[PDB]
Order: sequence, then structure tokens, then C-alpha cells
Amino acid sequence: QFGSTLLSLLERKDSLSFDAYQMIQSGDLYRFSIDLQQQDIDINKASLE
Amino acid sequence: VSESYRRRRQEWELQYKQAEWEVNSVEQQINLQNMQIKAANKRLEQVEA
Repeated sequence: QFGSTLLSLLERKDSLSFDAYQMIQSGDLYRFSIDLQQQDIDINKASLE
Repeated sequence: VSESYRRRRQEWELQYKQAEWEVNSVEQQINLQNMQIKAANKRLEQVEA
């Protein structure tokens, strides 16, 4: 029972920690990509300017 | 005949004025592409990261 138990829960930790790293670390995407709009707005402004 | 001078003068004078506003105009492409190049260069961040 110990074996099975630890196995299941550790596998839980592993899986959740995989998605955990993914979600926490990759979440930087929006800040990183702010320029996507933050400068294309100026691109369009410059046209009429 | 004295008016012929003014007549020939004025088309050249106005064409020079045309060139003036045309050179004013073309600045758009320079700044547009400056933005394009710098933003696209930054876009490589998403890939390399």
C-alpha cells in the first residue's frame, strides 16, 4: 500500500509540476509580446501623420 | 511677347513646388520600415526564448 500510494502521489507531483513549470515560466508571453500592439499602433498612426 | 517668359517660368516653378511636397511625403516609408525592422527583430525573442 505504501508503494502504490507513493507511486501515485509522486506521479501526481511530477505531472502537476510539469504543467506548473510550463504555466508559470511560459506566462511571461504577454508581457514579452506587448510590443505586438504597443508599436503597431504607432505604425498605423504614422500613416496619416 | 513679354508674357511668354512668365508663362514658361510658372510650370517649372510649380513643378519644383511639387517636388517639395513629394520629398516631404516619402519620409513615411523610411519611418514605417524602421518600425517594421525593429519590431520584427524583437519578434525573434519569442522563438529563441
